[PDB]
Amino acid sequence: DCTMYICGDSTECSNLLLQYGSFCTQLKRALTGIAVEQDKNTQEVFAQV
Amino acid sequence: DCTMYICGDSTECSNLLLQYGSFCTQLKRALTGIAVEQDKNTQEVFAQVKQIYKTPPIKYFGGFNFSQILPDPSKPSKRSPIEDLLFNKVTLKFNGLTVLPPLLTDEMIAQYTSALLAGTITSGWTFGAGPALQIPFPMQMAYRFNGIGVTQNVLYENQKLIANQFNSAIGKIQDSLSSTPSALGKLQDVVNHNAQALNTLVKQLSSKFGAISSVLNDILSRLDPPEAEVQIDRLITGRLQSLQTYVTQQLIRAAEIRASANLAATKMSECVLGQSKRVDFCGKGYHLMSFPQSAPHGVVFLHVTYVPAQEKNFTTA
Amino acid sequence: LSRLDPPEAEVQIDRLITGRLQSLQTYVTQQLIRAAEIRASANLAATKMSECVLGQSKRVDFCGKGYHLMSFPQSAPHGVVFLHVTYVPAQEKNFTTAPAICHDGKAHFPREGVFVSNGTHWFVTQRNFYEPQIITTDNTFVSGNCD
Amino acid sequence: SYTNSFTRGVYYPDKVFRSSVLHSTQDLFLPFFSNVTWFHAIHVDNPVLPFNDGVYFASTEKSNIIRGWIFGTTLDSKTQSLLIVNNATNVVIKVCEFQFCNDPFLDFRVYSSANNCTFEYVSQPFLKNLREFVFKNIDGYFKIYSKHTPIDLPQGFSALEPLVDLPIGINITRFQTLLALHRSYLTPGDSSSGWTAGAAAYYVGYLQPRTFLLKYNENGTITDAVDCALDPLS
Amino acid sequence: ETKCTLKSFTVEKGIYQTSNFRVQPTESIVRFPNITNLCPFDEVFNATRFASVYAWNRKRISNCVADYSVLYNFAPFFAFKCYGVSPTKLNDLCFTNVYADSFVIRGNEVSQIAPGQTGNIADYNYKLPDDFTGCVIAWNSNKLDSKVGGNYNYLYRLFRKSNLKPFERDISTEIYQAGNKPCNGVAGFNCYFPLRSYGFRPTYGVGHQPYRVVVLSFELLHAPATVCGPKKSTNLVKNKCVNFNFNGLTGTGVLTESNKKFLPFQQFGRDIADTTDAVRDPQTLEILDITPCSFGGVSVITPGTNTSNQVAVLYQGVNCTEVSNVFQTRAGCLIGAEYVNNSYECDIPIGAGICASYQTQSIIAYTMSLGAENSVAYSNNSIAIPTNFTISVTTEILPVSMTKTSV
Ligand SMILES: *[C@@H]1O[C@H](CO)[C@@H](O)[C@H](O)[C@H]1NC(C)=O
Ligand SMILES: *[C@@H]1O[C@H](CO)[C@@H](O)[C@H](O)[C@H]1NC(C)=O
Ligand SMILES: *[C@@H]1O[C@H](CO)[C@@H](O)[C@H](O)[C@H]1NC(C)=O
Ligand SMILES: *[C@@H]1O[C@H](CO)[C@@H](O)[C@H](O)[C@H]1NC(C)=O
Ligand SMILES: *[C@@H]1O[C@H](CO)[C@@H](O)[C@H](O)[C@H]1NC(C)=O
Ligand SMILES: *[C@@H]1O[C@H](CO)[C@@H](O)[C@H](O)[C@H]1NC(C)=O
Ligand SMILES: *[C@@H]1O[C@H](CO)[C@@H](O)[C@H](O)[C@H]1NC(C)=O
Ligand SMILES: *[C@@H]1O[C@H](CO)[C@@H](O)[C@H](O)[C@H]1NC(C)=O
Ligand SMILES: *[C@@H]1O[C@H](CO)[C@@H](O)[C@H](O)[C@H]1NC(C)=O
Ligand SMILES: *[C@@H]1O[C@H](CO)[C@@H](O)[C@H](O)[C@H]1NC(C)=O
Repeated sequence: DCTMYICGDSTECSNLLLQYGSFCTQLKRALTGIAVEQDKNTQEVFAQV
Repeated sequence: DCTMYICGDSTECSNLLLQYGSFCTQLKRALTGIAVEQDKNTQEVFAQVKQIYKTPPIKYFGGFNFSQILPDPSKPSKRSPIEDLLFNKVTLKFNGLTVLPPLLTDEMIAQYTSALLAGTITSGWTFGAGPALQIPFPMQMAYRFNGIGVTQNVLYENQKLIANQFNSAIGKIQDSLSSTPSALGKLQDVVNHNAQALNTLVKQLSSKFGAISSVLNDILSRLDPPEAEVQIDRLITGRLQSLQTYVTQQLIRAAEIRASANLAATKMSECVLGQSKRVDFCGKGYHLMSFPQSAPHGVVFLHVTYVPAQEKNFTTA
Repeated sequence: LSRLDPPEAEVQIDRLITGRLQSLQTYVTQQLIRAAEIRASANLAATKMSECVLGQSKRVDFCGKGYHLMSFPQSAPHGVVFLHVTYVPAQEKNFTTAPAICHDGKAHFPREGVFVSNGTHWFVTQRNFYEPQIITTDNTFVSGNCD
Repeated sequence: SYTNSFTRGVYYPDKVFRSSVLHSTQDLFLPFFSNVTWFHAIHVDNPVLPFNDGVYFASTEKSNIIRGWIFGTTLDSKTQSLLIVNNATNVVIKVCEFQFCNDPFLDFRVYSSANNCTFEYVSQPFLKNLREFVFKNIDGYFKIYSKHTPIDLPQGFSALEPLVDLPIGINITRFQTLLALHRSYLTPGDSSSGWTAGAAAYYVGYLQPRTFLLKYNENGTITDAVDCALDPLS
Repeated sequence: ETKCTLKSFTVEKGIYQTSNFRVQPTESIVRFPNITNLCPFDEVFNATRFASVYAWNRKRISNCVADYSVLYNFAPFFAFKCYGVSPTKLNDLCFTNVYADSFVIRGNEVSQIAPGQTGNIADYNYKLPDDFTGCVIAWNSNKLDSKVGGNYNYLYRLFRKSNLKPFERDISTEIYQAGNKPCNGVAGFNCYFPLRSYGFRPTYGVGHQPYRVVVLSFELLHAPATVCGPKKSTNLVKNKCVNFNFNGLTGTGVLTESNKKFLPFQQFGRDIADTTDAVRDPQTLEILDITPCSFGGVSVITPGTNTSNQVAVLYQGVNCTEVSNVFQTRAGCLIGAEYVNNSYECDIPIGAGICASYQTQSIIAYTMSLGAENSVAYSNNSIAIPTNFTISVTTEILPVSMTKTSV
């Protein structure tokens, strides 16, 4: 979570972090994609039957 | 465009951009290398055949019906009804971001698919291992049944039933590909990724990256030149980082597409251009033959499988 | 470090270090991507070495275009070249083909090969070489009548 | 009283055109399903109304019941306050420093004792007859949004279109409505002038800094807008 | 250009990208509204009669266009001085308050109206601040403010207890106590009236003629600067990429006619990618679409310096109607090559199924051929049986290791 990793208990830091752009929006999306892909690799080898 | 994406119609911005280094001649080089690599993956699977084969005018192969996979001369685009159904389901220069069209259009890939279909129907598997040899379709099916251990008598006697089953399967292919639109996801999500990759660069241009404004016309009109140089430098650094992460994502996705294309070409060579003894590499069950179909960003293999059923208990020794 | 004082030249050195680290991280990422590519290529090459040189495979174009017989490896400072020996048919000829032969009320099917006819004659052959042989019981089997 | 603002309190965040797209913006909006105050049975006290994040004023007056509005800091001597009066064919907006009574009335003509200012701002007069107004003050601009839509507050959807802008920066912390009646009352201290007239009701709802996702159609009209901090689906 | 891009002298055969094609804008048009308000300078300069110096009037201007065009009001000015602000640069500056003070004084008294002056008019009638930022305009008005019988309508204060503060106005007519007793408010010895008359006459000298002096006080209190002079007024260029500065919104591109209707209050317009593609003209109510002109990338297709030097140019992703056989393709537009109608083997990839080569002569361009044509006779009673065998060799090269490096 970039809001907590980059800004530790700070409101102005969180307001200035959104000014950078949508970096976290794509970072968390790539992380969720990696998670779903890792959750899918377990069903292509063990769940063949 | 490494000069236009970072600098918007500005001369001093372009003069200051070359101070960072050789990144503009490196990111564009990586992008054109990715483009050339993507232009090669289309010729490793569809361009495997050397000579284009055609379908004979007599539409009688022995009892089977290939109307849904052979191209229809009635429509302007010479494709099959299955390809026309698959084409109607894949939903497809801003700030210096262009989209280069591929070399092989949707017509040449269709011609390659039709040639492969003609080779695998009329010639069998000899078209992919040397000169084409004429052979009837029932005798090719008998060869394919004998290759797995089944005798040719069950086909030479019960041929009408197998023909009707194949026709019903070809007919139900379209009904199965019509419902559940989530099946054609592997060809769309990546394109959606492009929609999340080509539009995310212009979306981040509105961010000032710490500067006063996002456009250069306001910075070069409000602030003074000597003190606004740090703001332009920070903007250029932010845009360079946002382009470098995009180039990295594009490299990763290009490697993934290359791996997928190599796998698809291997399956095309080991399933369409001959019969393989592999278990689930050419479909689950006992593979007999495979028919390829083109798609704007992929290939769909239809594998014919012989499955036993209605077994009974017996004593063995 | 000679024109400006360290307390007044700290930001310049900081920016230089940041730029050099940013330029080196991209090189490290490119090296990682190319190393993954080379690893995949080496795995494919080892698979081809194991399935083409150390034995014969029934795959179509995995050990050469055509009918694979054998493969010879050759080294190279950064790779390996496989020389695949391929058997290709040629000089084919047209013949008349038939599924089975009905004799004495029984439909006999060939064991290996098929029936070729060149005009008022019938022989048994294989699927890769023309060898006319008389239709005998050794290479044929009865499986019912021609009904 | 207290009413529920189901799906009203939306306005145009900027003067831009969009064609069948979606825009998520973090602005000062009225939260949906909020508990607004409905002062309908208060027929002339409680003159302490803050102006922290703006004012959402909903009216269902028959015809010419409200005469205008007041926006000041403390309504005392030497206090920058803007008075807006909407006549039959003319509207006046005057910012000045003067003391006001508990309930400035109009029927009257001179609210305070002395008004010595030279400010000039004339525009088009503003006033099944729902009238929505959104008042905000940001970046030295006192922005007002007005909308006249037919029909208390229904389940329909109607945006607030910006019409005029006024560059002025004042720490406004007051809010007073201007009622119109027939009987004369010149005493400023006597806050009792209840007279039988039409339906008079002024809704009061405070705005909040929230993020809203709006959908712009092909014509460029706000037809749907959802919040992000009232439901998991939203 | 290809040799400079690749940093070499013997280029190979193929297509290489060198730079990008950009059309430079010719003109730069700016469009603002014609006029909304205007400073009533015709009232403070062409009035029927001005006020006295002891009762000078002050008119506040805060919602008008500060158009400084005082030239058409008696251009032969007698004393046109500026303090703190340049004369010609004042027309392009915004301020908070535009207070204008006007009064009539003598000819030799115009020097006292200045920061840091001593006299009767400066100390007892009208005082200017030390750090005054403004302008002082004075012109002769003897024909208007003087009669044969004496124009005693203008009065001035001659005696006062103390000096006036800057920008102070005092209209008191109390008897000045010059002696020891206050005189109980009567006129007598050591009891003089503060105000004195002028009595302008047309036969007076240049130093005694009446001069209408107006003071333009300027101050900035960190206000939004509501007042502002005229900006610009240009025409509307069509079918050409120019530089537009519409109401602060700056950009470069073509302004084409559209058919979409906007809202009465909406003027700007953005797409889904936050790109300005529509802006309303401030001159007339009409919406136009912002579309860039010819833009793309140039690529040089060369057969290699080993064979020849004739190259071809290719503009990718842009039509070549605007700014050597020109031919339009689906992947761009190439010049320097001729489109051949016989399909050969593809040599140099271009796009959309077109490839270039060297015929041997000049660069050609032809649709790539996917192979030959061979249709076998499919029959249910015919087969092809091989007779001869061929032992061929196939090369397959694959990398294994890489260059182990470290930093
Ligand atoms: C093949 O199927 C199509 C429809 O699926 C039908 O129109 C056509 O008549 C069929 N042909 C044969 C020979 O059965
Ligand atoms: C064989 O018998 C078992 C029980 O003995 C039964 O469960 C099974 O279904 C039988 N096989 C078939 C093919 O019915
Ligand atoms: C077999 O006959 C067809 C036409 O009857 C001909 O095109 C083909 O070349 C023949 N086969 C050979 C091997 O010549
Ligand atoms: C057919 O081939 C056989 C080979 O044994 C040969 O004896 C016979 O003469 C041939 N007949 C014709 C008509 O060519
Ligand atoms: C609104 O608030 C009032 C008092 O603050 C309360 O009595 C009323 O129940 C509230 N309404 C809702 C819908 O919560
Ligand atoms: C008050 O309303 C009348 C019309 O009834 C209008 O003529 C007049 O101008 C208005 N006064 C102001 C100050 O707007
Ligand atoms: C400016 O003048 C033009 C030409 O008469 C006119 O068409 C336009 O409406 C004017 N602008 C405004 C805002 O009235
Ligand atoms: C010139 O060199 C290039 C480099 O590969 C080669 O392709 C071409 O055939 C050469 N031409 C001649 C005439 O040797
Ligand atoms: C380029 O412009 C010409 C001129 O009208 C037109 O015929 C052609 O279709 C255009 N090319 C494309 C790709 O639209
Ligand atoms: C190709 O054909 C077109 C039209 O038939 C003609 O204009 C053109 O000159 C031809 N190209 C060549 C190289 O002959």
